[PDB]
Amino acid sequence: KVYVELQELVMDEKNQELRWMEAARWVQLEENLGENGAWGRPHLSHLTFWSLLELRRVFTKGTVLLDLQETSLAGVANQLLDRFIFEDQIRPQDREELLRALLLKHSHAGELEALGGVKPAVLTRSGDPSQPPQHSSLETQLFCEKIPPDSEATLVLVGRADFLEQPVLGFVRLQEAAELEAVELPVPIRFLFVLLGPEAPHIDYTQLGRAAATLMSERVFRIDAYMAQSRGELLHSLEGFLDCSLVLPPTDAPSEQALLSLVPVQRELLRRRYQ
Amino acid sequence: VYVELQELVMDEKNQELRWMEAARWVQLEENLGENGAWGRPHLSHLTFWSLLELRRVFTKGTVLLDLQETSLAGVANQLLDRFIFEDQIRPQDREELLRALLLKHSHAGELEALGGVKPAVLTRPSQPLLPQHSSLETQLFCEEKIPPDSEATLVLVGRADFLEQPVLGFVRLQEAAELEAVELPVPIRFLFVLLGPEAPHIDYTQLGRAAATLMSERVFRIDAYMAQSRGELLHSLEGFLDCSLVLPPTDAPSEQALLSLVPVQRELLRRRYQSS
Repeated sequence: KVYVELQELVMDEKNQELRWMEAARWVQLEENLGENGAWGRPHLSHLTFWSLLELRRVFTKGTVLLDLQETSLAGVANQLLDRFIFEDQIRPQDREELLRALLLKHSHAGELEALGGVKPAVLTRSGDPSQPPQHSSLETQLFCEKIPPDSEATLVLVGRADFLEQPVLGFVRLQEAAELEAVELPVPIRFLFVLLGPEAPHIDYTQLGRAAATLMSERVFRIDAYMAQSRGELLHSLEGFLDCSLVLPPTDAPSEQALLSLVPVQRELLRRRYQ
Repeated sequence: VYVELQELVMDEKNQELRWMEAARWVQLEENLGENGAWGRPHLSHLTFWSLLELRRVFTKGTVLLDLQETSLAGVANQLLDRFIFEDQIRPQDREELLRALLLKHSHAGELEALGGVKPAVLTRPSQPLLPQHSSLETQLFCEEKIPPDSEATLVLVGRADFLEQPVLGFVRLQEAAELEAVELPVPIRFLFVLLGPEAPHIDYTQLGRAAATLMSERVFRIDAYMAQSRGELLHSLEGFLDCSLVLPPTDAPSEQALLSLVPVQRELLRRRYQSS
């Protein structure tokens, strides 16, 4: 009952340009964008164990900007990068190339079949492509091959950069919701998630993005994200989300049975609601 | 195979600390009801925190492979010595931990001959100062024959407030051996020992359940027979985690929604079967 959009830092095949490309979206359910521009089928958001483990880790020393007075992505990006520098998340020498990347064009599904299309990219110099973990995403293989007014949006940006010493998370709640060039839907953006980092074990940045987006699509954390006045309160809410997360280990069982075994366990997990 | 989870508890009649059966695995999980019947068999679901903590303690776990012992007393002495060797516990902690590991091991049949059993902590007994209880599995599911071998895994979980950190001990015996801990005439091959103090996000019962569920999973069991280092056990655990599905809290639980996850569950299981 809100809108979340995940975009990934990529290179197209026609022009070899770096750009942000829509990869998945959330309203009631999750939809994933197929290789050639078509939306896969809606599905419940399942998460990998590693993505929640890493999300919690980067959130713990996350850079948070609450009630930020900006109305442009450029304004937000300048503020976020300054706060990243202030908290020793990135080095001042990294600022100009990250700013460049954050101000790259944001493309969408409609533009994908008019591109080559899109391939995974990594930042190295300024700002040229590299791609040095799972060539086709699980959601893409399996699912490819409702929004009223206000109705505010969450934009999740995920990008790889090898010159960064560590993966960083920026979380932004804008003072006033604002339409940005980044999102095509005329839906004002309230939240921004920025996840940047180098290649590392058990860090799939697409899945890290899916976890952040799924988190913002869940009603109780989203509410807490509106009320939060510190990083500490965001983390406490993330811990409640995890408190009420259920893990299904690999089990040799009838698939529809196994998944339906999760209902009375889950139903008991959710009260007094999550937390 | 057979996996049995036992918890360190105190009874109400004699007030002695003892090990009490809490759950068992024969491909599926059964949990021991308040007194003193087994609940219905069910697929093992796990809490996120229990796996996060299991991985953490396994990563620096104390491992004894092809351990030439055939008694619980023998294993416990070797394990505690190796716990100390790896700075997991302090030598001053050794004697009360040894005392506890050799306490009586009770089973389903004797539980109603006690007053009632509550979780206990080793000191120097006290009750958990942090807010835990009462297990989800007992509430939901509480309201045994395999030949030839069929070797058993015994999982022991205990709280001790003087330990500075939670520890995991993993033991594979050289030769399968009938002991004293487990009631079923089934030879024990593997031992899991999980000991530690109270900590946020550590439910030791759930940690025990995660260890047992992992031992009930066929690919890890194979890797556990072949492993020649901790590293090989960990590689199997990471694969187990790679193929785990996490179901987050949803405001609108829908069974139609869960069935969208069917090819995910199956594909995750497919990936697990392709690994070594």
